[PDB]
Amino acid sequence: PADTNKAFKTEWEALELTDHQWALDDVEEELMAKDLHFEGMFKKELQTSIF
Amino acid sequence: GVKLTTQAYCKMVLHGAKYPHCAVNGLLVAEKHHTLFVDCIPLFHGTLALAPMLEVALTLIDSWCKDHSYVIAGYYQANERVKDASPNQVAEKVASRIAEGFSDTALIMVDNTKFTMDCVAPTIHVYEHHENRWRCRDPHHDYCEDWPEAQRISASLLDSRSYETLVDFDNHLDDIRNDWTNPEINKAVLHLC
Amino acid sequence: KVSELYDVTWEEMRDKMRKWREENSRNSEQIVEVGEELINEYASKLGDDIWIIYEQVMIAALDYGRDDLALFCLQELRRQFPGSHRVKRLTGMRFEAMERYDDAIQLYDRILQEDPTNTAARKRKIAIRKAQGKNVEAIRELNEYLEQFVGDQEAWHELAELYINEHDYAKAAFCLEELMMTNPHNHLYCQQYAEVKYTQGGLENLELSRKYFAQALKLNNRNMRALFGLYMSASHIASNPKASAKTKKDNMKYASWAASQINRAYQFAGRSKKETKYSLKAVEDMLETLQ
Amino acid sequence: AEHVPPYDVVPSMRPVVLVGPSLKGYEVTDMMQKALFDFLKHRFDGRISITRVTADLSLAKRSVLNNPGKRTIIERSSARSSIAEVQSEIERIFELAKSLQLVVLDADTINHPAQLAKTSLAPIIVFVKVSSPKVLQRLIRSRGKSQMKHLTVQMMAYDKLVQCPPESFDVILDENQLEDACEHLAEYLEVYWRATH
Amino acid sequence: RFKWAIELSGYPVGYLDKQVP
Repeated sequence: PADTNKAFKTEWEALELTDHQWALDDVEEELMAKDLHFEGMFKKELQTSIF
Repeated sequence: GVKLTTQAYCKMVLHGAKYPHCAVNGLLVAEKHHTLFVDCIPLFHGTLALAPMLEVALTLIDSWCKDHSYVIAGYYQANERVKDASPNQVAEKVASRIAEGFSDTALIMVDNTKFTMDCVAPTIHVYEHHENRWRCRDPHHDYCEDWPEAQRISASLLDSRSYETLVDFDNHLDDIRNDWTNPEINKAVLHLC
Repeated sequence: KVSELYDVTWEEMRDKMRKWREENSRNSEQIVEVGEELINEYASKLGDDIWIIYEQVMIAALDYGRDDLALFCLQELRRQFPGSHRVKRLTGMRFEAMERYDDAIQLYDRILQEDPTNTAARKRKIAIRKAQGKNVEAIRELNEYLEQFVGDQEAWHELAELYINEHDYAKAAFCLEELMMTNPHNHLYCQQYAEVKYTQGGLENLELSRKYFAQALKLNNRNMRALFGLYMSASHIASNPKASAKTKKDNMKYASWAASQINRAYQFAGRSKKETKYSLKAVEDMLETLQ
Repeated sequence: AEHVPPYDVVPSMRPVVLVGPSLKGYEVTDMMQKALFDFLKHRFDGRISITRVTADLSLAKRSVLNNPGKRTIIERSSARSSIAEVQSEIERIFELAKSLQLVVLDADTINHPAQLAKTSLAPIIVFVKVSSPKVLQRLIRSRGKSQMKHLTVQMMAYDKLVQCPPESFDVILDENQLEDACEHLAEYLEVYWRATH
Repeated sequence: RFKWAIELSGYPVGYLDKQVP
């Protein structure tokens, strides 16, 4: 950076106007809409050894 | 004494040897010397001080044992440090929880110093519940049904690199198709006598 | 191992070693088995790829209690690169693997004196502190290092694990929040944070645990731990005698949906492989824990 | 102590079982033993019997005495073992031997002599082996594209069977030509048949 | 929920506790 104090002041001013907006308020309702995607998960076979 | 059988000892040794760098724990069941154990179910490895998965595993194993007329009677743990063999808070809590449903439950601690390849000793410390604490009931006893056969079978299984097929409850949670009863180990110990 | 229980070319072995290097697997036995053969029988084939294999095989051999191969690899690496700093770190690790801590400490102090902005020496000193059981000193030194060098995720995760081992869950939750903030697309951190919040306290902690279990299950639909935790937390909150009716019915609905999904998942699992031992058992678990 | 009588209850004559060179049920071993079975059936037809057993027979002394320690884990050992069928198959072997006709056993479970030693059957062990592990690996690769996933277990079984002491086996069939091994087994079969007749 | 239930009970840069609505 050019000046540490200038960057500190810039970040202080930029951060002061930010407010929290939680993104998990209605996660449950979104989950409940449809069944889970259990398709294409039990294909192939359990690995036995290396290679 | 508690007189552990051969299958429980062999499965305990295999589970302890599968993850040398981690701390492992499981469960001991007995049929409904003093109290003869039948076999053991390995529960977890890694970080053990977390409640929910332990509770789920305890509930599932208790229901399965109730279906086949068993009872949870012992809890075995092995620490990470090679010079540490004393119980911690988690083991005491779990053993106290188990003790309320079955008397004279056992707290088994695996000793890392005597964890030799074939055998030097039973490398097991047995703790009994006295009043509100636990005491090391170790009169240099023989907590095995038959020490020579058990040690021979354990040594053969360890030499055969058969711990790569042992599966605990964590591997069952990672992929449902795994089995925590370990039929392969039972077949191997039945054939190899 | 080629023509020995397997039929693979040297390129396949190199790719397997690289893949084992990308994800931090610690299966020392297989790594040593492949690496010693790769070093011996295909040294000239690898133009410049043998040094990282040397380091990996040396570390694995140290983990496997086999020091001759470690000494051989260390000698080769020291001969190739004279005066390097990674080789000094490997030498210090070899020293401390034989319970000789004073020499490793003086070596790391010398390294730090030569270069003050080095990171690995401080981590190795913290590891030396941890190896002796001195937990509080290790925690303090790790806190100081994180104060100096922020933004290192391995140190944050290690500190979270150390705090978990000491039954101090608020600071572990704080560290897991710090980790989750940088990587919002990783479901494992959300799952572990939900587990910590479940283990920490009471009602609101359970609510946060349920929320983050739901978030983790939304990120990945294959996470069975998240589904089990969601069901358990919903059932626990529903039966709490200090909750309103609305929350009680919401948690009952959540638990019912979680149980249905668990049953469908176990039926799916039983369809492919025929064991029929848990599909008959998980139903009993769901029934006996109802309401 | 042992108090073992000399008159141990055994079939009229020792049954013959074929083991090796790998796990039974896999393609190479199945074909190798099928060829010998066809040769034995066709050449010595008339006084030779072939018997197939599906259930495990490795449990005949321990865990069969109603032992509390080991009779518990018999239903969840990944095998059709309810003791009763094992006893029925043992009685079947005894009654087939009582006919005084030479019989062989196609034990799909037996893949090692040491797991059929403490039993009271005391059978005849026929060992057919490949000279080199490399030859076996090349045969497995040439057989098809399906056994590639099961190559490691076959190699493990082969090398485990190699370490078995020769004294455990009764006869050895390590001749590359099919005719040589067939005649080598047939001579011993005829010698044994004449011994009891 | 019932029976099996275990209770475990017992300054990284920023660490505060209270209010701030």
